[PDB]
Amino acid sequence: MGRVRTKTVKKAARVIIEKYYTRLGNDFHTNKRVCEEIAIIPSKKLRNKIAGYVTHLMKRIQRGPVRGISIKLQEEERERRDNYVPEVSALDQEIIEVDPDTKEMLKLLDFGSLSNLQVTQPTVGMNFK
Amino acid sequence: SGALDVLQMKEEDVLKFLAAGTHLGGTNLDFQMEQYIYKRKSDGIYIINLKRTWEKLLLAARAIVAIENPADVSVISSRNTGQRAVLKFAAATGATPIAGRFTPGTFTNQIQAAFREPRLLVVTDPRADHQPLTEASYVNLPTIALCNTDSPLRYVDIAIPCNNKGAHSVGLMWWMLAREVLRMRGTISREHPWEVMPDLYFYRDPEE
Amino acid sequence: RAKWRKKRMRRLKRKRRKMRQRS
Amino acid sequence: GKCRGLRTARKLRSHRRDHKWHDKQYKKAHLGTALKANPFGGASHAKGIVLEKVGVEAKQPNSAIRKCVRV
Amino acid sequence: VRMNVLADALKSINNAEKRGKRQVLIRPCSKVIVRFLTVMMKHGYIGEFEIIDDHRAGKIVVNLTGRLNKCGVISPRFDVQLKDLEKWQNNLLPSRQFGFIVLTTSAGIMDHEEARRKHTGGKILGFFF
Amino acid sequence: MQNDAGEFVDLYVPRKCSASNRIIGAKDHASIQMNVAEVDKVTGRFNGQFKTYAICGAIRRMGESDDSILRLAKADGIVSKN
Amino acid sequence: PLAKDLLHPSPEEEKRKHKKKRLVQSPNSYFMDVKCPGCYKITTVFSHAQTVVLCVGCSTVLCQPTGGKARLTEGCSFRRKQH
Amino acid sequence: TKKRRNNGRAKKGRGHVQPIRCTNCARCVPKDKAIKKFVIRNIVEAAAVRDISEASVFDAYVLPKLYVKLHYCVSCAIHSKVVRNRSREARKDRTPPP
Amino acid sequence: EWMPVTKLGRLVKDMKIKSLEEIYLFSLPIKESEIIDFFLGASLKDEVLKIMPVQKQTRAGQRTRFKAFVAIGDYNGHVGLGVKCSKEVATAIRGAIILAKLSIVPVRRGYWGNKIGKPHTVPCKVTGRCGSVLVRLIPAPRGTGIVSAPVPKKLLMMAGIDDCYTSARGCTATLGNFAKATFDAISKTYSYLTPDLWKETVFTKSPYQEFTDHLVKT
RNA sequence: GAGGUUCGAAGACGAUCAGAUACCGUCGUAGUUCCGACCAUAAACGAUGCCGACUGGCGAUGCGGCGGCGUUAUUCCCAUGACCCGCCGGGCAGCUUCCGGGAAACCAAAGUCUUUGGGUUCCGGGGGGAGUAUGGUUGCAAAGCUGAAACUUAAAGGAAUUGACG
Ligand SMILES: [Mg+2]
Ligand SMILES: [Mg+2]
Ligand SMILES: [Mg+2]
Ligand SMILES: [Mg+2]
Ligand SMILES: [Mg+2]
Ligand SMILES: [Mg+2]
Ligand SMILES: [Mg+2]
Ligand SMILES: [Mg+2]
Repeated sequence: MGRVRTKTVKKAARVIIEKYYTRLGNDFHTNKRVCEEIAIIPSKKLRNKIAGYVTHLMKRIQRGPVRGISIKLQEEERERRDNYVPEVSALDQEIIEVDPDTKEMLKLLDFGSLSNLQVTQPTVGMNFK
Repeated sequence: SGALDVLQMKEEDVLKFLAAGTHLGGTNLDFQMEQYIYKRKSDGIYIINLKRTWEKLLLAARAIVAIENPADVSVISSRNTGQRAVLKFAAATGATPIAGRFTPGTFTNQIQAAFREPRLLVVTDPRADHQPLTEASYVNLPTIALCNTDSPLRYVDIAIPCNNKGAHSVGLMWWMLAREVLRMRGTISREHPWEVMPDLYFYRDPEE
Repeated sequence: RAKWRKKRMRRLKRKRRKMRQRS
Repeated sequence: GKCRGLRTARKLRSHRRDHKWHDKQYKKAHLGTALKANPFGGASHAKGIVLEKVGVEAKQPNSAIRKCVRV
Repeated sequence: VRMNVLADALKSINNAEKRGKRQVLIRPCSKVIVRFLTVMMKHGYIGEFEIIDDHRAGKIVVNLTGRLNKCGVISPRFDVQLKDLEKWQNNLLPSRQFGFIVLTTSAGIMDHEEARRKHTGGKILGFFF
Repeated sequence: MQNDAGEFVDLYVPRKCSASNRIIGAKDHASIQMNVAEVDKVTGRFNGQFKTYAICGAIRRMGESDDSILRLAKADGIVSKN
Repeated sequence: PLAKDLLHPSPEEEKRKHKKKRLVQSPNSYFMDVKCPGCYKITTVFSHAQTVVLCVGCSTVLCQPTGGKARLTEGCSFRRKQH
Repeated sequence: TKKRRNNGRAKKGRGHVQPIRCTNCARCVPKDKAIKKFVIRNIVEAAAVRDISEASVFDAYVLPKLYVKLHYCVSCAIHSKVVRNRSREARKDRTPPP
Repeated sequence: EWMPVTKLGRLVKDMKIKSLEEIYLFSLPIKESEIIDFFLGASLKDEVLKIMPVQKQTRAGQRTRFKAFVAIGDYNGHVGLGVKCSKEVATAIRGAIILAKLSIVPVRRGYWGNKIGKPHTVPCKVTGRCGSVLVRLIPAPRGTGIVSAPVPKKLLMMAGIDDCYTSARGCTATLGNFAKATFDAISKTYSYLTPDLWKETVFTKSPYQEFTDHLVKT
């Protein structure tokens, strides 16, 4: 009403956190004068006003990670998730669910593979105008 | 590409294609793709000819390989199913990736952070990531695509006919391209299979 | 309007028929 | 469209004939009126007697008196 | 209705080569068609055409190449008196350096160059260039 | 463009689409020229040379290009008999 | 698109073309050499019949005519294959 | 400047087609033209539903519905906010979206 | 001094590409006016066509902003047209030259009929047309000079057409698309598909492809 | 000539308004209703002449045909018939696109046009004066059809742009 934040704050705030995630915390008056160290914020109002999102983005972070955000742990976290994999993603054990026509495609190929083929039901088609 | 002998279709390969369902097309059919289909079943699902599907796949290989400097091949995905994929062929070949937003004239603009005058696109869906194709009209950009049956072929050098719908299938193609592009020239025997699995290539939904 | 001047003249000419026909 | 045929030299001539009584610049020249109407009977100049001197008031945007002669 | 069977055909073989069509068939066929297409064959303006013999009229199937910019037809066959042949080939062809007014004289159907070597006039048909 | 003295005038000879034989613009920016590699014949491996291969804008914006790539490629022995 | 070998059109894609539109105009009709149960006699019925085809014998009636092909009566065979 | 390709009208393939006088201004309009709401309003409404369901001699009871085919001339359609007045791109989008 | 950001830019300043015919050949977008400044140093004399003041209307008076057209050419093959609108005349002009410079093309010139000497006119009768207006360029035997209105004469004289009779109509007053129609006239000389061409292209590498070693710079 | 259901020019009052011989009200004649003659015009409008050729998609639907893969039913099947899935001809239509058009709006056609002519019909040549005067003709008449000039006149107009006022 009185206070929604300006983009000098929203941008600087988000950019401190991108660069000092470890330095900050979920208090005000601590990270309040962290900002005095790591930046040259001229006015006390702004200096103080900036630790605004510095908190409102930690309260967000613990609950969840931002869809677009700057972070070191998250990037590190993402790499770990990517490495994990099934030994074969597409192996699908033995026996694929294959249409008779699909079997026909193989025959033109002339390849021979294991597989039972089932076709069933009326040709209903898709959708109900 | 038309693998007259050695770089033929094989059997271990085919089972992947069936397993992921890369041949199971969409219900509908953009005519440019009636070269690359054999039947529709009942229900109304079209069936891609894994033979043509591959020939084409090599055709893109021949063309990427052609590129002397491998890091001037843009590799796009805007839909998420490729997001992971593209990064991973890009890392395998040493090509250059764009996942998420095809950002404003990275092809046009001598001022934006990103421009790039890449010498070949590769794209997951022409349907979705359909700027870069169109910006590829203003630079002399050939263009590989991972088309479906339902996909327009405005501005494509070459269409690889696939599913490009279920993440599972997408990855495979981003594999096989990656695979062939390193088999051709690079650093694989032909005789032996990879260190690299598919599992690396086709995205994960929020799972753990 | 158009309709109400085509209807002006088709009243006015009818007065010149009447005026003329006297002589 | 146009008639275009090969024994159509008349339908053409006679077409391009009447579709000149819809030209303006010829219906001055070839009709009659002009010679009949212009005091200058088709003649470049003409002589006449000054019967009085009359000032004419110019058309609104330019105010002034023009100083002419009734001939 | 079908008045002039050239205009018919030539529209449809200009009007493919714009689209870059590889080859086209021409529905009505005729002698005059063949005889004027074989002229186009010599200066390169098309490739080999292969006339079907539906028992009635004829169909043709024209191998096109890229090379034909336009072919058209002068519809009434005016009688060209050899002195006019220039005045025509001025205002009906893009230059004096190529372009062919096919016409039909005493000694067969042929381009304007060949009527000039034999020194004959006759009736204009069309032009390709 | 020769003249009397076989003299090749004209400051360049343009490229020319492979698919339509239609001359490709000075400022036709939706042009292509796809380079496609061949192999050794036996193992695999791009070693050797090159199937260069051009296409105009119009054919691209029509939607064809890939129809018209294949047909050329399989004439040139790269692709074969699907 | 840009390459349809019109002169050598595959057999399927003439049968999905209106009779006169084909590469060569041929019909889409036929005669059938018809049995019927009583008599052994075979009549030479033309599919697209127009009239009612009566038996060379007498009593039975072979083909009610309809819009397109003729309606064969109840239990009687036919033979395309020729020409 | 043909505004609506269609002409706000929905004729095509005909000629004079039944006119119908509106349910408000009493103003005459074609059948293909004209906005055509069809209200299935409950009789009792939202409030009284439970007054009447108490006082009912009968048990449960579904209650009926009025099936009115409203049927406005465009004047009253716009004045009384049935349709509105859209952008050039929007004029086309003929779907009916709740 | 340069800082060529475009690769095509980089290749130009290190005596890498020899003649812009090597660019046009592959249909590459020039996007740095200085390129054409390498490659046609001197020559390339630049004539303003018109300074027409457009002006858009607003709550308080009218925004008035100028539109400069400039023609560019070297009386020898290459010509261009640049149209830049700006708040000020000198900005417009200066920054229209920058576009004209960019959008220069080569004009193919041919021959009256007798095939002798050097090329004095247009090969075919090309046409070019910009919104109503249209201009036809007819071939021309030597000595005839240019036979047109002022404006197409000032673009054709620049192209190094020596002779041409034209035929133009529409709203020829509207200078912009007097000049822009007869831009696309002289663009479409090199798009004219004649027997003289007609030989399958030998084909050549590409600047990006030959010199791909120097772009990944050493 | 028959008839008078409503509505309803004209027409009568009540209001509204500075006024309303208007709208908004209340009456109600001709007519709207029928049968018999005339009249011969619309924004009679897709503001797109008719025939004929050619050039892209993609969906739908009316009719007919053809083919198939369905089943609800319908019976032992059938024939059907009703749905489904295709193809084919010709119908009414839709969307979509840098064909190509198009001043523009837009247009599978307004596409094939300085790369000018498939056949043919009509018809416009700045705006008014004027669809007037006059002449002829048809009509019982309203009017219909044919249809000028002197004079005056510099723009009138069309498509899209910002404005700005509803
Ligand atoms: Mg008296
Ligand atoms: Mg009507
Ligand atoms: Mg009466
Ligand atoms: Mg009243
Ligand atoms: Mg009328
Ligand atoms: Mg028109
Ligand atoms: Mg014309
Ligand atoms: Mg006039």
